[PDB]
Amino acid sequence: DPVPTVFFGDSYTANFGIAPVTNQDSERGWCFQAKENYPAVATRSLADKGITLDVQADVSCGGALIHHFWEKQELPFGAGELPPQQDALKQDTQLTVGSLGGNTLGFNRILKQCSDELRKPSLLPGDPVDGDEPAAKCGEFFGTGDGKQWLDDQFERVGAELEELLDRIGYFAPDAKRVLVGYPRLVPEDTTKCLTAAPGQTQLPFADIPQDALPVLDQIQKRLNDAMKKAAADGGADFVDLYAGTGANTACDGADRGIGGLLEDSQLELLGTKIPWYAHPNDKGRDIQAKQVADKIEEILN
Repeated sequence: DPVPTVFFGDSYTANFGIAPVTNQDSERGWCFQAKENYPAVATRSLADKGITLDVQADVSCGGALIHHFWEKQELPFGAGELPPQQDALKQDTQLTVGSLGGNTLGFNRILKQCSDELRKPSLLPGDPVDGDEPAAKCGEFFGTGDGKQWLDDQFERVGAELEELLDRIGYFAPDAKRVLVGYPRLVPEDTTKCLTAAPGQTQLPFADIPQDALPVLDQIQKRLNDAMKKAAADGGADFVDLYAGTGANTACDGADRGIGGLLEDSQLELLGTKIPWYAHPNDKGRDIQAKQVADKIEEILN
């Protein structure tokens, strides 16, 4: 029995950094949606356990904010405007899975704030929150400064928009089981580990980000995780808590790492260049994602 499914989301579903990309040569090339993202791999796995997903659309795309679910996404450099992701839903859609949220909080703006290196031209969307405040001071800015209230404002828009995401799904695909996928843990409980470069790497997991800012960044990820859990519980959705189980598969777990480093090379080649991971899941991280999601779908379909 086919289970009509829609995959949606941001760079953590599109799996920015994994190549080859789908639609290489068309407008959606700028989505940086790998051919083998967690949705692709989860369908495979499930198929050989006998769960047959009839995938109707996989509209995840890098840089998607929560409201891109209901608004047009503008791709970089004039590629175009993509239709709202909600448009992929059908009345007969029975399963919807994706990760939306990090870009509404502006986890990218928090990384760029904490790093001068990230403040120079890159393929990571966003602007520092306080661009005059200095990179090196970022763990103060967010903990005691202006950043600290900025965060409570971002977190309030997040809570409101996730509820709205969940209600629009409910509205267009009334029979759909909703699966909100969480983000993998970026920084480990023991930050000392980030002080080493990963076997074979020359740059540190988080480049120039002050070591002191490292535990704040995790605090903020935890938070976003609790916001996503809540939103799902209150909205009738299921949640895949990737954060709780990637505690030893962070960006700082050397060779067991499931997050490529900030400046580490991804598999993405633009002219004759590798594009950095920018802290997105790597191959290992993508298999965890796949495994955990496939796990959860299986559970829910039984």
